[PDB]
Amino acid sequence: NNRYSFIGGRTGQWQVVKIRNVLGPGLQLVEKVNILNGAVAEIPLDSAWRLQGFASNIRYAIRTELEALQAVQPMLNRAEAILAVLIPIKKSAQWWEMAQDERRDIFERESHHTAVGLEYLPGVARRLLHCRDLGEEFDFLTWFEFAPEHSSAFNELLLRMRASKEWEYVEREVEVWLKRL
Amino acid sequence: NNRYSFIGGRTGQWQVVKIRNVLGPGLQLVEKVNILNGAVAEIPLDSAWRLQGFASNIRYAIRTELEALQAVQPMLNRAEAILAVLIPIKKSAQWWEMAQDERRDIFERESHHTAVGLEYLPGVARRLLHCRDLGEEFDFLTWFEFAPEHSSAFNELLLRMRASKEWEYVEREVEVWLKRL
Ligand code: HEM
Ligand code: HEM
Ligand SMILES: [Cl-]
Ligand SMILES: [Cl-]
Repeated sequence: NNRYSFIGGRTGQWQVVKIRNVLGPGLQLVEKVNILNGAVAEIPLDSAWRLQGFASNIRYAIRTELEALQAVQPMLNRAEAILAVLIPIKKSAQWWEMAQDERRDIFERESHHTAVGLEYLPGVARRLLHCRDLGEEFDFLTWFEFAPEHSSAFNELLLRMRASKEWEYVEREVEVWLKRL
Repeated sequence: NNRYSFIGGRTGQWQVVKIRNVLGPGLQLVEKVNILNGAVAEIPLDSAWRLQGFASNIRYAIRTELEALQAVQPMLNRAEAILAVLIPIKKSAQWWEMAQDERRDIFERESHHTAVGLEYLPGVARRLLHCRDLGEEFDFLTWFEFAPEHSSAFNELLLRMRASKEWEYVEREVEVWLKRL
């Protein structure tokens, strides 16, 4: 199954440490996030919100970037990676109507997304889910996990991404910080 | 709603003229195709199959290409566009694991998909839907409609595309030919 669901409420494998409502309407604070590998139609009881998305193909990265990533990126579920952060993102209509060279140019040529992210590996593990195509309120679910040593660096990465040209198209962002139970 | 459904069976706005099972397991012949702008979970009565897909953002076209397309491409549902073809396509795992530069290059640099397709406009109208990300048996549903004067041309276009480098990655294909009721 390529589909993943995230349920904020009273049960799950993860404890909510905090939520930061960076841009746009926020998400309700909950005790726990429950993560599931499947679609969930039936909104669980005592649950405040459901996010979902799917794992998909590469949209921007070129072969050499892929090779560079594969050489250093960590797997998910390292025993040390007890902190995680879920970050939903929505981009503007003006971004989606742009052609594929335009978007590519803003993503790497101008914003150096891949080159910047590479500096935070192997400390940081990541997964990217897509959800615009499902009718969701957000366009993406981003997932990051790392050992506590790396929390500082991760915060530094967030402030850099948000200073890029790419982030000018971002109209909605929440940080859900988590601790593995 | 970005989601479109196509049910083969005994009702619909389109009459099946023929089905050609070009490559891989085919689709059951039926009398009609019903086309709905939403999901359909409830497998309709006396229906052989259901295909679905969503409209999405541009994946390969650059700005200059988009501009050429917009100069000439016809709208859907022109009075004279009484013939239609629905063509589901699946591409190989080996296609999907390639990077974004690699697929772009096979699609345009080697195959000239857009340049070739542009020679058949404005006779031919088209819609493109994606469905690998939904877990369908096909990766894409393609939709073409035109007046009968353009049938022979459309047939020439199919044979050109299928000789392309792109089409070496196609592992499943069906043409469903239709007539508007
Ligand atoms: C930690 C190191 C990071 C690396 C190595 C990295 C790498 C990448 C790469 C290579 C892609 C492109 C995937 C593709 O071609 O389909 C991507 C996409 C994305 N990344 Fe990152 N990333 C990192 C961190 C982050 C962070 C912190 C955020 C947001 C807070 C983020 C948000 C995104 C988004 C939203 C996309 C999808 C872009 C789109 O389709 O418009 N990434 N990331
Ligand atoms: C009639 C003129 C045609 C034009 C102008 C045309 C144009 C295009 C364009 C510009 C794209 C890229 C969309 C994007 O960047 O997201 C595309 C994708 C596609 N076209 Fe065509 N097309 C034509 C005919 C056909 C035909 C006859 C077929 C199949 C029999 C076909 C199959 C496809 C498929 C499968 C894709 C998606 C490729 C992918 O995302 O991997 N096209 N078409
Ligand atoms: Cl990823
Ligand atoms: Cl289209």
